[PDB]
Amino acid sequence: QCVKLNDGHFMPVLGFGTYAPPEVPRSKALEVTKLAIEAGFRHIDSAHLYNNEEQVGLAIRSKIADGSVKREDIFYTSKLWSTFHRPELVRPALENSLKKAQLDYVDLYLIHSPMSLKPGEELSPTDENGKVIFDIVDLCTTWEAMEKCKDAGLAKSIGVSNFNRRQLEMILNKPGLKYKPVCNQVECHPYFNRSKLLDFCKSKDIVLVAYSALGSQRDKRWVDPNSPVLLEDPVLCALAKKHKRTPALIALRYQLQRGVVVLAKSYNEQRIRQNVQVFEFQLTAEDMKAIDGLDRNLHYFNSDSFASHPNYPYS
Ligand SMILES: NC(=O)c1ccc[n+]([C@@H]2O[C@H](COP(=O)([O-])OP(=O)(O)OC[C@H]3O[C@@H](n4cnc5c(N)ncnc54)[C@H](OP(=O)(O)O)[C@@H]3O)[C@@H](O)[C@H]2O)c1
Ligand SMILES: O=C(O)c1cccc(Nc2ccc(C(F)(F)F)cc2)c1
Repeated sequence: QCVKLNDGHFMPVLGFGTYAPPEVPRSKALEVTKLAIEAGFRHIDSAHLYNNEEQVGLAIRSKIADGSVKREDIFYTSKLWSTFHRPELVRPALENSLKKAQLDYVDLYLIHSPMSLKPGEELSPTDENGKVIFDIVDLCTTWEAMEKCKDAGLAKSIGVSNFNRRQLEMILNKPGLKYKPVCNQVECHPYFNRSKLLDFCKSKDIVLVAYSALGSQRDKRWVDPNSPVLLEDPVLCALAKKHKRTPALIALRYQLQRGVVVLAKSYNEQRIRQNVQVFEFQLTAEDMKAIDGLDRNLHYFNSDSFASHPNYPYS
């Protein structure tokens, strides 16, 4: 149940999303990651921004220890945050992630966002007016530092996240390119199916990875309350009675049947165990056709703050 990445490695088409708001106890990330694995999840998705790589990496040591899994069975992903885009900060940032999670290597290291921010440790640099500070960085140099990380062995694979077609091409069409990005993790759901972006990636043998596939966690910090609730859509709810599953299962299945590796975030035991049931049924071609027409180019992560960035993925 994996896809072959363009570098020879295999990615499990079902990933577990480990992000949770700060007000949530960090101990939960540890617990739920154990649950997730016990449920069947082998693909695990993290980042330095999440502030949970210590607990996630811990939960993996636990499952390898008790004999539930070996390291070669677990697909672990981390992300270089926007404040470490400068070439000299890439590897040290990676090693930092590797340390917290106490791992030798990460199966996948991505560029979290193309929107570079002020170099430093603070993850949200703000001027004296409380405005987020940007930084100008040639993302092609950042990718070079990522390629050195794959050769250095610290990362089995490298890809991008929140990259639009343009920025993506800047990589592919970059001189002396050693490794194409294996994938591009972006927001993707029936209200925002990235039909066109997905098409482009496939021609380049790159894998679109979908986040917010279940409508997002709807944080009050980026998500507008007046936006539609994905898992309450008439078409999805109706198809759910048809196949006698759940709207979340329909959303996830939708992604699988069209060549998209999809992430599912859940800190609830029974909703984690339910999410793996995505492999137990299949929507019809007409169902796929019906869902394909749910797109309203609606991305839940809506910060007009970043819109002012020259690398703002959307335009
Ligand atoms: N690259 C990026 O910029 C980026 C941005 C956002 C997210 N991501 C990644 O994508 C992962 C998931 O995306 P997401 O953060 O928006 O979470 P999500 O996949 O969109 O799902 C969000 C909500 O869905 C609920 N849910 C999950 N399974 C369900 C089920 N079977 N039935 C009903 N409800 C269910 C969860 O509630 P409960 O938890 O209470 O079950 C969760 O709060 C994240 O963990 C993160 O790793 C990446
Ligand atoms: O990964 C998480 O779970 C996560 C959680 C909180 C915030 C972000 N930040 C973010 C930054 C830029 C973009 C984008 F896409 F606009 F560039 C989208 C999200 C990601």
